[PDB]
Formats: sequence, structure tokens, C-alpha cells
Amino acid sequence: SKGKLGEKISQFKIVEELKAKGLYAYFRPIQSKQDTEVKIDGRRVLMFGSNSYLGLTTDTRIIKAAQDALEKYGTGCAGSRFLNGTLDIHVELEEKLSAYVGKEAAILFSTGFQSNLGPLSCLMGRNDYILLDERDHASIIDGSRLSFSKVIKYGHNNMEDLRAKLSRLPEDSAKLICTDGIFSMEGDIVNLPELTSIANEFDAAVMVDDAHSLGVIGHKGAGTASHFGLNDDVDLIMGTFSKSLASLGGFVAGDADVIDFLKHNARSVMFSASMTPASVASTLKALEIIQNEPEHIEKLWKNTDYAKAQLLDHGFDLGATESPILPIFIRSNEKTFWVTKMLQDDGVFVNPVVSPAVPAEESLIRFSLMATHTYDQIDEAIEKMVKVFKQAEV
Amino acid sequence: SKGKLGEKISQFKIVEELKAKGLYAYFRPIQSKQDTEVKIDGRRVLMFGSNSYLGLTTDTRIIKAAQDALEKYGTGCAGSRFLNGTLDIHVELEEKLSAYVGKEAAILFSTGFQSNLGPLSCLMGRNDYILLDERDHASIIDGSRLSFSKVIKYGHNNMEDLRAKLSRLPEDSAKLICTDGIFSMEGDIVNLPELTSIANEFDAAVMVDDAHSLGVIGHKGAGTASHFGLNDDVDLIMGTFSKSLASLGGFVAGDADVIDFLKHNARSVMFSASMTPASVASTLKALEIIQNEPEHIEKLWKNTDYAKAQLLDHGFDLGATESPILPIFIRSNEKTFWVTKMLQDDGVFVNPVVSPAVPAEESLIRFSLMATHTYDQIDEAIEKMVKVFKQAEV
Ligand SMILES: Cc1ncc(COP(=O)(O)O)c(/C=N/C(CO)(CO)CO)c1O
Ligand SMILES: Cc1ncc(COP(=O)(O)O)c(/C=N/C(CO)(CO)CO)c1O
Repeated sequence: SKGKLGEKISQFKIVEELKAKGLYAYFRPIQSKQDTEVKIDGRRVLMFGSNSYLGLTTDTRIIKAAQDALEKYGTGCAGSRFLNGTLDIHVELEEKLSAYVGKEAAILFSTGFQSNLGPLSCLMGRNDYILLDERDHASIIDGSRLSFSKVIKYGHNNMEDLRAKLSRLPEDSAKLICTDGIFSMEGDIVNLPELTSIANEFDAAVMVDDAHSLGVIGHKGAGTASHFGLNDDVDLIMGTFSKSLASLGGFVAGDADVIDFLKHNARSVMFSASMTPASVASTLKALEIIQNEPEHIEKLWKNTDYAKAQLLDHGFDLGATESPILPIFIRSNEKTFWVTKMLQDDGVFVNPVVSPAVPAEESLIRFSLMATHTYDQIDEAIEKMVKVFKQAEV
Repeated sequence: SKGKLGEKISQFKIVEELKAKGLYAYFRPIQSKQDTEVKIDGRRVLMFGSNSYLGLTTDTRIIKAAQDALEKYGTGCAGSRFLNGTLDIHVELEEKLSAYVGKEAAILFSTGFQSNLGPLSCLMGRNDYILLDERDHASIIDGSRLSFSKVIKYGHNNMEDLRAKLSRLPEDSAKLICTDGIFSMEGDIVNLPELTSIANEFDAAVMVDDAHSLGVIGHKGAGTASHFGLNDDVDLIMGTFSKSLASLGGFVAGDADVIDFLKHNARSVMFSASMTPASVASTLKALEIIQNEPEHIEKLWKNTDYAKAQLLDHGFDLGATESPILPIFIRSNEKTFWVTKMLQDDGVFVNPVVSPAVPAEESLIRFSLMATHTYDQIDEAIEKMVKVFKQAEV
């Protein structure tokens, strides 16, 4: 019955308003591969709004690997990993990720989002504590919520705040600190040396979410612990397959005894169907390519350094990024919607960040690089961004 | 740091014990397609532990559709649906599911589990209430937990308990009832006529989880509302693609204004990468086949009726199922582990249900039918199950 439910959604008018103003640019239907150019409504659009950092969703070897897995294993496993849903190729990918991130063992999840729900929901319990960076990814907040522990946020990369909040807690309790490695909104990196130094003093477990770090930072792209040399001070390395690795799914890696607890206790792996064979095979082949072919990570960083230099040279106001995510400040929700739509209609795809996710005065567009971007494409997009910023008067 | 984390997992000894006794049969690595026979450790094993009710993960048209989508769209969308992750084929599948279940609109999620997290986390809020059947799927409990509402369980299919608990609640609050359509453990069907009659009296929203109903009950397999004629008394129809539809992902369907709220407010769609092209194309082609080819659902039910008759004729003690899920009672955790392992080693795959998921005295094995099963295969499995039940002394 719909009376009260109608009242619950009645106040949500922003989508109605965007559409009526001709500004709506969410759920843009793409008709082509995710690439440096995408087809929308039969037109070509430069893509600077992707998380495919290495451009690998179009790699013919990864496509063929997925196509070959479909031929061999079919379209799905039709069950959870713990029952009828495990393949030899799931185990092969867990061994290969374990090796890549320098951990004993790993467990796959069918999404990155579910990869965070697993360890955050089931390791800390009643009388325990989870400490979260206040800018942690939504999946980390939600995972923590599914625990029976007390969830405490600390100031973004604020090590004094972390230390103070940990010092307040009963000695006779377990604590786990979970942080994004690279934070997607502003593209900044966790202070993992100070965080792990505090974790060690309070015997708190450390989990890092490397969704935006894998294939971006660390040796051969192995992530944030690898970037800092701190493998031995990080208990759990969580990753996704939906960004550099050009697929769908994720993993948590760590000590064999912890991973064995997780694979048997995490509801998001016990009660959700396993990764499709095609996604396992595309993840396996992408992981081989990132290691074997250092070109991809090098070119991603050539493009990032070029684009960032060009944007600062044109007088754009950039967020404190340390990654291929280049946040461009606009500081008006209405201009941010207008700029996004004008760029879309001129053939540039960027992602807006607006209220209520951020305060109006910190509203921005995110311009993300891929390894397969050319300097010609970056130049065309920045030229159009200068024109649209001028028309929008920012 | 690992001191307190080591203590948290220290008491979890059942996996150690199963493995040392030679009884461990979780995460069995399959080397072949999910089919009526699977290859494990180079051997052939009859599969009666799957959720692929229509046998469609091996259908060459669905494999080719997925392979063709990989060729056209590549291995992944590399973003959330609301940003850079929407394809024309996602929208096509939402229109086609909307039509199938007789609703205005639908929104896809990259897993079934995330399909429940979406509406349960974001429609009811502070001062609102969610009413859950106590046997609801884990993803429904977890979704409800992510809400800011008061979550209340009612007795399994206990309409007096539902009615009493709803009658206790402030009039000036929104309420949503969420139920599995077919409950997977025992295979029983919700009393949707009485539940919707109560919902209508209290103006409570109704959401049904049809994970195990789609492709099983209702007209052309359209689910539980369709089974009862009650489309107009169900606000939200949730489904998965990981069972009959032979893929990965899920959806919520309902009124265009509700679905528009969801697609813009549910964290499990805003903050998780979209379904891979291969999974969209395999879901689209499976949905065409289930409707166009009534054979599949007919044969699933021929097999279910045959197997259930044969099991009752052999004196097995069956759960109160109304579905292709045939729960066989064992009523000892140790015998349930032993029976499962002995059957595995004799070439029969069944799923055990043990403590702490159920009380020891209700421990059982779940024997699930697929349309592609033969009577010869069902006979071989039941023959082996009689022998193993005799050896195990149950
Ligand atoms: C009622 C219901 N609702 C939602 C889900 C979650 O769907 P999925 O994530 O596609 O596995 C399941 C998953 N079910 C299992 C097999 O039964 C694990 O419980 C995994 O697919 C379910 O049974
Ligand atoms: C730090 C972090 N952690 C976990 C996730 C969830 O991973 P996935 O489910 O694969 O999208 C994301 C997803 N990120 C987006 C694009 O940034 C949406 O937030 C979707 O892939 C993430 O950024």
C-alpha cells in the first residue's frame, strides 16, 4: 500500500527540477565500449569520468579470456562460493591476488562493495570498535554499520584525532581501523605510516581499501601498503576489480587464519552468488597485463602529470590530489550542474560532485585520466572546459 | 596489528575440525560448467545443490549473447550506473523486466544481495518501521539494518503476529513489510493474500524478494505476486539474475516515482559499479527464453514432482516445500556433515544446513531440481542417498 511511502519520497524534487531545466546528466546511456571516446545518442563523447585507469576494458586479450571462460564454464555459477559456486579459476585468482599484494590468502566477493561489507560486518562485534576516516567510501560506512561494534569516525587523515579516539577506548576490546588508500572524491592518499604507527601502539587491526590504488600506486601497481613499504603493518588489503582491473568483483587479502574466518563468516560471501566465469577470467588476464606490461601504469602517470600541469597552467582550482583523479572546484551547485551538462552537450564527460555529498562552496567536477588517453584528447577537453567555465561565469 | 584480532577469530574451530576429520565439503572447486553433472578433482558429480532452476547457464544462445556483448561493449563499465556506468542494454533490460513483472519501472543492481540493500536502506527512515518475516534472507536483514528505521521481525508466515506488531505502531509513521516469496531454506511460499490484506488495512508498503520465485512460479515464471494475482497489492518486486536467469545481478521493480527515488538514493546502486555487459546480455537472453519456451518451467516441475514423490516413497522426511527445493531432514549436525561428504565422495552434490543456521534437530540436506535433470539422474542420486543414509544410521 502506498499512502505513507508516497509521503516518504514526496520531498525528493531535484531530479524533476534538473530534467525540467534540461540539466539532467545522470544515467547517460552509453552505446559503446567504455573507452577514451564513448557513443551517447549516436554522438562521440570524450570520457574523463571513468575509473578504468589503465584503459583495459577494451583489451582484446581480456575480452578473449572472458569469451573463452563463457565457452568453458557458461554464464554463471548459480550459487554462493561456500556451496556450489566455487570454480578452480576462483581459487587461481585468489592465489594470484595473494601473491600480487604479498599476503598469505584471499577471498573474492562478487562486488567491491560486498568486499568491504564482509570483513567490516564480522570481525569486530559487541564491546569492540571500528575507527573510520570520516571520508571513507560509503561501502565502508555500510559494512561497519552491519557490525555489532561501536563505529567511530575520525577527522580526515587526522592522526591526532585517531590517536585521541583510540586512547579513550577500553584496553579489553578489539579495534579495527579501516581507511581508503586513495580517497576517490579528492584523490588524496591516507597517511599510512602514521596510521600504522598508532595502530601498532594500540594493537588495532588495519584494513586498507585500495579500490582506486590497485593499478595506480605501489610496485607494479600492488597498492597503498606497497607504496609505503608497510605490507607487514596492514592486516587486510581490500581491492575491487571494477577500476584498473576492468571487470566486476573484489577481494580481501591477509593472513590465512583471518581469511579462513572471513570466507566462512562474512554474510556478503555466504549469502551472495559467486563472480561469473567471464569476470574471473577478465580479472586474471588484467592482473597478468598490469604486472607484465609496465607501460600501462607509466602512461597513466604521464597523462595525469600532463593534464594536472595543463589545468593549473589554465588557472583551474584543483583539489589536493595525489592520483589520476583531478578534482576541479566550481563552488556552486547550480554552476556544477550547468557546467556538467554544457560539457556533455559539447562532447566532454566529467562527473559532478554537489550537495548534499559536499557543501555548495566545495562543489566540483572530477576529471579522471586513463592510460589510453592521448595528449590531443586531454588538450581538446581542457579547451572545451575553459570555454564552458567562461560561458558559466565561475 | 593482530593481538586482539587473533583473539576474535580464536574460538572458530569447526573448519579445522571438519578438515582434520576428512568431512570438509565447502568451496568444492568445480572445473566445468554448472550443469546436471559437474567435474570436481577430474571426477563426474551429479549436481543437486544448484539454484540454476532452468539449467540455462549452459544454453549456447545465452553464452553467445554474453560473448557478443563482450565483443561490442568490452569487459566492464568501470563506474556506477548514475555516472559513467549505464549502457543502452541496462535500460533495455530494465524496460523488459518492468514488462515481465507488470510494473512501471525497474532499477538494476550488480548483485541480488545489493538489490535488497537498496530499497530496505533508503525508503524507511527515523520514526519509521520495517517488518520482516523472521526467516527472511540474510540480505533483507542486512538491508533493513542499513536503514535508520526500527526493524521488527514477525513469526514465520504468522499473520496474527504481523497484524499484532503493526497494530502496536504509531499511526503517524511509514511501514514497509519485506518477505521472501519462496523461502530458500524450506522452499515454502509466503501467505501473500493475508500479508497484503493486512498491509492494505495499515497502509504498509509491501516488498517481495522473488530470488527463488522468478522462473519457478507465476505466469511464464513472473513470480509470487503473479502466482497469487496480487500485482496491484505489491509495491516492490525484487529479483536476482543468479538462479533461473543464469547470470549475476538483480533488480527492484515498481511505480516510476518510487524507482526514480531508489535509483538516486540507494547507496548500493550509487556507490557500486554496474553489471558487466556480458551479464546484462545473458540476463536479457535468459528472460526471452523463459517466456518464449514454456518447456523449461514445465520440465522443472515434472522433475520436482517426480523427485518429491520418489523421496516420500523411499521414506525420507521432507520439509514443507512448495518449490523445486526439497529439504531432507537428518536432525544431527554430525550425520549431516557425514552424509554430505559421503554423497560428495560417491558423486552426489547436496547442500547441508546445520547449526548455527538451524537447531541440530532440524539439520538437513537441500536437494534442488533443475529443468535439465533427467529421471535417470534423479533415480541414481536417490539410490545413492538411500545407501548413504543407511551407512550413516539416521
Ligand atoms: C531470497 C534471496 N534473496 C537475495 C539473494 C541474494 O542474491 P545473489 O546476490 O544474486 O546471490 C539470495 C541469494 N541466495 C544464495 C542461494 O540461495 C545464498 O543464499 C546465493 O545466490 C536469496 O536466496
Ligand atoms: C573506495 C571504494 N571502495 C569500494 C567501492 C565499491 O566497489 P565496486 O562495488 O566494485 O564499485 C568503490 C566504488 N567506487 C565507485 C566509483 O568510485 C562509486 O563510488 C563505483 O565503482 C570505491 O570507490
